[PDB]
Amino acid sequence: ILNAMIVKI
Amino acid sequence: MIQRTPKIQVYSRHPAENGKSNFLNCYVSGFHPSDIEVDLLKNGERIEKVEHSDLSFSKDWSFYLLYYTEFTPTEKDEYACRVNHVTLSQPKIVKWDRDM
Amino acid sequence: GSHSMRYFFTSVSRPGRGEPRFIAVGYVDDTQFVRFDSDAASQRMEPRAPWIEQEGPEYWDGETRKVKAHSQTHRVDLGTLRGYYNQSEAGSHTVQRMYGCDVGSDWRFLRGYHQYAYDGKDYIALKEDLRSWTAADMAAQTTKHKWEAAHVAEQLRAYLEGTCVEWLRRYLENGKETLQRTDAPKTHMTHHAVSDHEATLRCWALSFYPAEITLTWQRDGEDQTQDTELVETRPAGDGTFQKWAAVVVPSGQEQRYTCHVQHEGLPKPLTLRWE
Ligand SMILES: [Mg+2]
Ligand SMILES: [Mg+2]
Repeated sequence: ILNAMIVKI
Repeated sequence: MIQRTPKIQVYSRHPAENGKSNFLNCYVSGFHPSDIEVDLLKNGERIEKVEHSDLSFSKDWSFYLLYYTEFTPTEKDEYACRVNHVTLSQPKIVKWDRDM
Repeated sequence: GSHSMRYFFTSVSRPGRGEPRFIAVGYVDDTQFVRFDSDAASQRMEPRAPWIEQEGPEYWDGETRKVKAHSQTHRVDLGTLRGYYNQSEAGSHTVQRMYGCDVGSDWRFLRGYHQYAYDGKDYIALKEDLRSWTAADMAAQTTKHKWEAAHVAEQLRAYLEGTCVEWLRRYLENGKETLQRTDAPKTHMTHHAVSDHEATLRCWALSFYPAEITLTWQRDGEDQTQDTELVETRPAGDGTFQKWAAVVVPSGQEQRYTCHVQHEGLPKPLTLRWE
């Protein structure tokens, strides 16, 4: 499964 | 910015035998940026029923795609893959070399 | 043996043509199992291997929500990076991201990774200790400082050491017939005259899995690189891979050359000779 947190640059 | 020219391979899924159904593959790899046009040709004419893989990339970030179509080779039919990309001054046509 | 799960994300801006392209694909080893394509009809995470199709609707609903969240972050990132490099709105630019985990033969965590690229070159990567970041240039040092001040690596490390490994083990079990397999290469060699003085020997490896393979040529036992032509390992389209390597040799000296095949499906490496 994908990671649930994806923080922006 | 970096540009990388595609490497093009044209080949069958299984060893080819006239009259036996098979798949014709055009594998385009090592290219950048991702915009690319790939057609499979039968006697110079584009084949409509062609599938392709989902865009992915290698460890050096270069892209690869597989285009493929179901076909039955014959003695006389000639196949090719036509690729256009920003690194190509003109579209590149690579014939299926049946004798390698 | 050891195994990996990897997700690959590609984001491409389309100036004057609306929303950026976004494509995500997931792999276990060399086997793809999911995809999302912004330009496809479903707007859902979709299965691409039989063993994932059995996951239930909560799985597909949650992965669709998360891959959309990935898409939204990448859409903002394109604008941010255009600013960082003071680029015009007129050109198309590319963001790529890859993250995932490796496990050893005991299926315990081995290493995790998270790499990010802009326009085809490294931008920022998570270090192997999973605690801080490597910036590729001065613009990326801005992101390094921001992500280190905000402790971004901590949640990612928890994912890579935990969630990633646990779900990889689940996939390896559920897809064991496909994933816990090795197909040894089927090998042969062809011969073709080039002139009345030279011939091409071509060493072939077909129908193998996984993709990792080594084909090498030797003359009289000494490694041969003079004239060796190697093609990229390529997919057959049925879940296996193909590769060849060729040498141009003087007519009548064919018997001095050997092709050597190494693959994890082979108990012993193979040696082929034109004879
Ligand atoms: Mg690779
Ligand atoms: Mg902290």
